[PDB]
Amino acid sequence: DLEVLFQGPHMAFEKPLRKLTFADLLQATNGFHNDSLIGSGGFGDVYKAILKDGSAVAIKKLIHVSDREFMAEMETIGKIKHRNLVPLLGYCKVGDERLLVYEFMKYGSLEDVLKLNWSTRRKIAIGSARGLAFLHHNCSPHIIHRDMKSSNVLLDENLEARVSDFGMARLMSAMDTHLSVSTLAGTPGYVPPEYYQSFRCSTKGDVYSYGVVLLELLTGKRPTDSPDFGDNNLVGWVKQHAKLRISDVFDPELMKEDPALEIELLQHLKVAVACLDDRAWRRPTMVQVMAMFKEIQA
Amino acid sequence: MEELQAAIQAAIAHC
Ligand SMILES: Nc1ncnc2c1ncn2[C@@H]1O[C@H](COP(=O)(O)OP(=O)(O)NP(=O)(O)O)[C@@H](O)[C@H]1O
Repeated sequence: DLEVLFQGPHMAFEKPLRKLTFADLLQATNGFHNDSLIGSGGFGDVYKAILKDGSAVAIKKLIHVSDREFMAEMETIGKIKHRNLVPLLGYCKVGDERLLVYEFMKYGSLEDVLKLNWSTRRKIAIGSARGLAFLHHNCSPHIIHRDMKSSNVLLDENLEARVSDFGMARLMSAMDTHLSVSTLAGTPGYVPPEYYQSFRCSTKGDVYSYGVVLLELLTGKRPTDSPDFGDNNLVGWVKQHAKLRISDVFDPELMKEDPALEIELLQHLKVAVACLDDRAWRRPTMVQVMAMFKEIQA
Repeated sequence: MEELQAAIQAAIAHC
């Protein structure tokens, strides 16, 4: 049957970003207090809070060097709504202060939460896939996220995926195949091969980073620095381990609930590897990844 | 690469 991929919120009727006063966020974080801290950060610290509306938010205090990550976020996630993208609700810009206020996502990031069975994990892979295809295939210019990872997948009340952290994000004209940057930005164990060779990002880069995050869901392990790995990231630990046995790489917890999903779990691993191809052009688009997951389920 | 993906399909077929 025929799917329509993107039928999320019409933007014209959507709540605009609320420009928030500093004093407001200062009071609600109880003084940007350490106990109100959720996120010790690359680009800022993240404070849990409740506004004067009663609405739960997560506030990102961005660190002022002597405002690119602010503007990266305003120009991309601040312009768009989708069920699988975190809702940026408002912002604050005073003097040299740049704050970003998000809807608070009840179960925090996926990494922290890794308390969820297989049906719940595939719901996370698919929903996280869908949100990355939004960025690639349904925005123009395309959005290249440039930092996909477990801690950048948040989880709501119903445990659906919500792609997060757009501080790295970049707009790329639909007419272009790549975009040229200045530095190598990434999170260790997530960085695609060709980014080490060139200062260029692409949507195909995001596809690589995506697959790693699929392994995390398959195997239940961190992407780097776990006891079994030895020398390599889990891209290496999955790639070599295979010939020995494939089904051993899977998270015990999934396998333990049922011997019947042994096969449903293998095919999802075929998708993840395809994303992890060393030649960008051979990788599925986030839209092909979605069809891959849907074929599997019939 | 080709090997790895082929290896995975071998496995799936078997099961
Ligand atoms: N809207 C939100 N709702 C709930 N939790 C959030 C929200 N935004 C951020 N977080 C939390 O903040 C953490 C991520 O902060 P952020 O800087 O945006 O990403 P990050 O990758 O973890 N940064 P870092 O790991 O230090 O390089 C996650 O573990 C979440 O617990």
